[PDB]
Amino acid sequence: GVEAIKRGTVIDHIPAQIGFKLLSLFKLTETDQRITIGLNLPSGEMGRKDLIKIENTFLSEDQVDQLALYAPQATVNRIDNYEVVGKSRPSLPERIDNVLVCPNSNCISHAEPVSSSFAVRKRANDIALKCKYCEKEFSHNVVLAN
Amino acid sequence: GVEAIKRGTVIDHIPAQIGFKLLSLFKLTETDQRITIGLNLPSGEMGRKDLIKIENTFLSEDQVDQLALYAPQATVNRIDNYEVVGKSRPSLPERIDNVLVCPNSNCISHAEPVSSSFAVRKRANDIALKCKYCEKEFSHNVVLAN
Amino acid sequence: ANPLYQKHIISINDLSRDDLNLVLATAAKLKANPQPELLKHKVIASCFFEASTRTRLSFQTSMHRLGASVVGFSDSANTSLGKKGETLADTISVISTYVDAIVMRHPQEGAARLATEFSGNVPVLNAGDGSNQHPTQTLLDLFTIQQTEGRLDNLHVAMVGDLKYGRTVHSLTQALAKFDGNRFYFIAPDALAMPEYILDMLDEKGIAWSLHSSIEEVMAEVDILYMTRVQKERLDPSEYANVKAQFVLRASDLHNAKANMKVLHPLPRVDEIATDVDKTPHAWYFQQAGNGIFARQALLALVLNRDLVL
Amino acid sequence: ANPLYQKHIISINDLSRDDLNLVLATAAKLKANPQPELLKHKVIASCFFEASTRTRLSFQTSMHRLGASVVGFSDSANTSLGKKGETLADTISVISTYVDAIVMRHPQEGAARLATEFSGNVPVLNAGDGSNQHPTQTLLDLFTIQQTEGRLDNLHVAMVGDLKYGRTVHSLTQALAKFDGNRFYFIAPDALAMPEYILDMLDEKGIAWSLHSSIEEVMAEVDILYMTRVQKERLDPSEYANVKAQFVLRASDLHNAKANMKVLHPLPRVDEIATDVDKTPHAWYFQQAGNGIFARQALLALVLNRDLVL
Amino acid sequence: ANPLYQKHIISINDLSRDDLNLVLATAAKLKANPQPELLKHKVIASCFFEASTRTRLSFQTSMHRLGASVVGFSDSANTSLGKKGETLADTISVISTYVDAIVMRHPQEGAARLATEFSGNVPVLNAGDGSNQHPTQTLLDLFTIQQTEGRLDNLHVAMVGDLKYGRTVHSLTQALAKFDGNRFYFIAPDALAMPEYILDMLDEKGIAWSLHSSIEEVMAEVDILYMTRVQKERLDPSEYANVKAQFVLRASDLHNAKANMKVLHPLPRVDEIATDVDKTPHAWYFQQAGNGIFARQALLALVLNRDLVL
Amino acid sequence: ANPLYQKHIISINDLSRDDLNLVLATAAKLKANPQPELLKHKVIASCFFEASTRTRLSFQTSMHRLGASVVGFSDSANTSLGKKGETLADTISVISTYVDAIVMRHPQEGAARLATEFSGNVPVLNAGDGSNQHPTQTLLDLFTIQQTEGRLDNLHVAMVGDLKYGRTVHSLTQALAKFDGNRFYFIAPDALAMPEYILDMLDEKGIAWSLHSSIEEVMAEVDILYMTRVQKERLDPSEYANVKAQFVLRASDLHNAKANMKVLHPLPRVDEIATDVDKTPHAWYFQQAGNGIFARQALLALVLNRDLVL
Ligand SMILES: [Zn+2]
Ligand SMILES: [Zn+2]
Repeated sequence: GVEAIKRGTVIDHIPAQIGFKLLSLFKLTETDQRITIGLNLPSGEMGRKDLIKIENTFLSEDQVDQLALYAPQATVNRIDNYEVVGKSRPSLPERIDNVLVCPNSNCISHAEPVSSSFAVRKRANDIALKCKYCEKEFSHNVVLAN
Repeated sequence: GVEAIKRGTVIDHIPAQIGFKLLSLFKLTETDQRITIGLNLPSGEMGRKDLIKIENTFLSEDQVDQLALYAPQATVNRIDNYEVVGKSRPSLPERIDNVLVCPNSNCISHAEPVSSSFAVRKRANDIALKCKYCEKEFSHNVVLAN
Repeated sequence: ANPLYQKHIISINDLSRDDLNLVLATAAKLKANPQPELLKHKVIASCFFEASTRTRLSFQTSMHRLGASVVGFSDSANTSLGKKGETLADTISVISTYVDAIVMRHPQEGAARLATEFSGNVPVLNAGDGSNQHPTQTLLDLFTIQQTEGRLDNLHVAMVGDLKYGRTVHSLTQALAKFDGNRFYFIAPDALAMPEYILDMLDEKGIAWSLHSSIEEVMAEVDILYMTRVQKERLDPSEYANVKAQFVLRASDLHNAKANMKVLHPLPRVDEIATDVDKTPHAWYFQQAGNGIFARQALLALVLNRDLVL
Repeated sequence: ANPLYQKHIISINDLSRDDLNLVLATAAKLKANPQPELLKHKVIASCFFEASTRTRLSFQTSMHRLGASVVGFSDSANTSLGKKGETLADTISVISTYVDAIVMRHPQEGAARLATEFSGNVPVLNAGDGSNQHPTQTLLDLFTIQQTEGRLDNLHVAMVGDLKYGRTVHSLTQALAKFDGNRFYFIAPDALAMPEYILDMLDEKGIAWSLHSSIEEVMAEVDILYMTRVQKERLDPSEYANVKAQFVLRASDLHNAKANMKVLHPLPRVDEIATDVDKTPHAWYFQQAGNGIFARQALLALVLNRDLVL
Repeated sequence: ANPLYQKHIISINDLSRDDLNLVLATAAKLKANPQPELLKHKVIASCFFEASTRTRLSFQTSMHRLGASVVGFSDSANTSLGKKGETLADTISVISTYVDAIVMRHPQEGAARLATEFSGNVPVLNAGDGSNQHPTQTLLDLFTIQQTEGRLDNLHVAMVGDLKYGRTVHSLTQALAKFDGNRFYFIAPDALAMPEYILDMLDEKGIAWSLHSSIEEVMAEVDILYMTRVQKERLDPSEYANVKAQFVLRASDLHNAKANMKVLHPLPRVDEIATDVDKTPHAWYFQQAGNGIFARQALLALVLNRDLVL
Repeated sequence: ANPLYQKHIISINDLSRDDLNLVLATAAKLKANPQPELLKHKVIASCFFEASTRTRLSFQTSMHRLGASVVGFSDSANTSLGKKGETLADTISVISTYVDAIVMRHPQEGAARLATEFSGNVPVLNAGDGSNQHPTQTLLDLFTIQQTEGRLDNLHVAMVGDLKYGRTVHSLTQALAKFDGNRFYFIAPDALAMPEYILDMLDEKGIAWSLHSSIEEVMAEVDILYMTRVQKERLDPSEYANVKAQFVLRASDLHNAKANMKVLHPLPRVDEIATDVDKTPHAWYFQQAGNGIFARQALLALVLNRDLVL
């Protein structure tokens, strides 16, 4: 582990080989405040974890849920003046935006200045992501792969 | 700070907004070794920097010089026991493979299973980078503009 | 302001049984009494990027039957600025600056809904987007079911042919699965069988379906025989040309048919309904084709008129 | 009989500041108050031998917005009698026997003026002839300058892109060089620099111009940023893809821009104005595209109506 | 005289285990000790009515490596060929007048066996006739398996990809079904599955086969892994893409593979064998393609030479 | 072993003054004393992905004059080639399995050097790869200048035409810049001018060059006059045509020319060398084209033969 910041978010127990993806996908990095990332630590169970701390930033509410497909057992801590004023895990959002790519290639998504939007359904088993545009449904495996 | 390792490499003095870029390009993160990245660190001593530390990992020669188009003023330093066993600064290499993309849209590099290679020639007021394949020379500004 | 006014009409899936019904009701009305000037001084885009006979001439004739003016195009080869850099987004941006409504057929799924994000408050009407939606077809298929059968509840409807890639047989099931008492006989090549999702949906609402292998296997139960176009290209020549007596219809077959039964086809056809089916009283696809006008009229009337007090 | 009645509208170069102004005035009027039946019972030819989106759908929508009927074609592949022996002369001879006005886009320079000698007293309207003229575009570019800026005198206008082959950036200079106090910043590749003749003309009237190399070099002086389309094909791939930061616009650039500044583009675009420029309040090309309708309306109103007492 | 001297080679179903052996035998001799003037003074037509340049470059190279002259064409695009009323029968009747052997590839089934009716004493080698045969490909594949595996009896061969439309997997299963103790693993989506006629055949000749869900369950066991081009266009865009996992091979997967195991592909390979596989000792599809020279050579040598001494 | 044995030949920039000499040397020997069975038993693929029949007819003739077999294609029109997912890398990997040398011309830059990564031990000769290299043309031009001028040092060479896009003038200026005392005269419109990278290079290696306005000021001085195809389509119709005088060569002009002077053109020649020039002792562009056989021969001989004895 690594210790204390004040007034910032700390997302702990990211899987391992996932913490960077969250830094990339969710563009958390494009900030002015100190970010610190521990990759391949321990300090809280299941052996492997990355950890990310972004000071003076708070990932208000649907931004935490957007982590659920990648770090569903992550814990997101709201810190103020060296203490955890709150902790929430991610929950499955009704819709995942901007980061996925439609598996179907005759989909209009692929050529246009539109962001992706996938509605989400079924939980902690298969999850089917349906496209905003072509309306086809896919297993999250397929969407979260090639 | 982001500092006390008993062994490894510490890329100090990375210009701000570049450490993430560096972890992306050079693929520093795909490893199951402890990495501590510090971004937008105080760094008054040199403006505002980033800092990356990988334990039990030593970037040799070729690698530090590959950082030269990105963070030309950074400081690699190795650690073999709990103290700074060496110092290194990026020197502009003769060639830069794998990372840059060719500006030429009719260059074959664009759809084939091949890695880009550019040769480096610091000429006059920039570096010119000639592509392996199409043999066209472009200023690093164009190449990096992407 | 009626419940469809200035609405976009992209997917059947976005319309309620309530809306579906107001569309059929209006169609019926307009069919009984022509209102030649309802849409006077409106200008409507026909944008067929993929080009197409009955849906294009059907909608343009609807626009004329109601008074509107049409500007437009057809394509698949070329005609005007759009293939590189003129994005559909940019094309809709500029055309929604010109007309009062856009009807568009396009090859790529999702195109009319993308259009919806660039047309300001100009509604767009999906004339088909890829293999996805064609809600307009469906509205005339339901008006021809309601009009020959009197209802849209408690019917025995068979789907025959390519039930796998068929854009229309998918939406038509979606829609009929919004009214009570419908039983669905599915007579496709198993190679071209109904997708699982549609059957999963159908299982949810407790709706009865079943696979079948001869049209003759059910040609005594059925009120609607929906006939779809197989496309040669997908199957092997020796594959398609096989299968005992095929999935085609010949008048002979119609011999034990209920009197009220109607054979429907979304059109075009090539071998699947023999010419002899045509002079039988069950034959109803050119009629259905005709009903495209009033159903089409109904939609342009409702999207573009605050309340139709017809 | 207004000063443009039954006139042909072939070159900007044949119109006075006086005429240009009556066109803009009328546009403005029609824009404030629709006259849906002004051109009732007129039939207008759309002849696009070279075919084209916004100018074609813009003019046909104008004809409809005013009451006229359209007959016509688009081409570049084929469609009807004309490639051998059917001379444009013979085609105009016969079409001016049918309609009340011809609007034509053609690939060869001089085509609308040649048309003028075969249309009897049916006016012809140049929708673009080769690399030469496109006076209609220009009229909406000046209506969008007058409409966003309040005047057409004493402006700082930059032309960016291909200032060499650009048909529109040529005419637009021609026209603006008929009003006082305009300064012209020219930001092209030197390879694609403004022709000498246009600069010689500009030197004659004591009008101030200057070459520039960054849009950022003047993006603090300018009221109009006219953005033109470079065409890949002309330049070498490694030639175009070079040049430091290119001649494209990104929203970042707009950071020191005057509030009143507007970015205009004749359309189509491909990379030159990034999508982020779009949600900025400076972005005005889809608007300009829209203004094509009223400007277009204005011209058909004036050419075909003895006096418009609007 | 040799058993294949002057024999037409049209289908694998026509050749015997012995014929097969003799051709694989000679392929080996010629690969070891070249015979560059064996077929000096012979001219072979290489008639590719349908263009398919790897089979063709292979065959003409083979013909040149034995001393022969080649005449022919590469149509599909078109020459003065395949049209207006000239039949294949009158075409084959004329070229057989010219050449010593006809190598021909045709778009339609049955064409080389039709060629055979009109070719007089000139032998016809089938280089593919629609979805039906391609013996010469099966032959190189058998020599590749025999060279890498030392045997054509008693092997574990997995068949992956579209086994429905795979004319290559279908002949290799029937060729291999002539030798003994071979176990077949079919790994296709249920949609692109190995036909019943094949499976009948197998069960009838007493051979062990099993359908499997992943390359993965088979890998430990396999000797030959024959990949196949999935026709992306033979499934829905969303259907190809949607699997769960997929049917693509990457180097990782091969970690459990036997030292003797090879990956074989008829090529073009596009999505289905990841380029990291190429660096593996297992990847062998280029070397397979290469064996196309020796098996093809072999053929022409046995068909054109009475008593080949080697 | 010879310095070019088994070397790929991709760019002039890769060859040395010595390599150049050795190739021009051998061209001369072979032109004098033919070697018709030198390359007996070799097969060379001649892969023209882009069709360009004079370079191709030359190369295949050369291959035949040394005893070799040729296999290949002439695509651009199309065969089963260059498309649907087959990469050039998997294409080169298969043909290198077949042939002894790959001669290839490709539409895109860098392709022959990419070919080189996948061709194993098989040598790749570049017959042009987009706007980048064409060594084999530069080589015949150098042997033509060496044969007519007796020397490759110390000459007065004028370069006329489009020097901007001239991939031929660019390599001959870099090849010639390896020998000494050469003076270059560039005579282009300022629009189709000799690039700065070239000029840098020259000034850097200490060489005298000057831009001139007319062929006319140079004529008295010149040794080689190398004409170039102006791409009429790389300028405006009115821009090509408008000069004052032009950049076309007619016999009249040659009256002041030296007895040793030759006019050289890579061909196609269309507007730029008047046919009366052909009757002149100076015209030498057909004879140049002819030297294409010997320089090209030379190449294959040195690349494929260890110790060539002559
Ligand atoms: Zn989609
Ligand atoms: Zn390149």
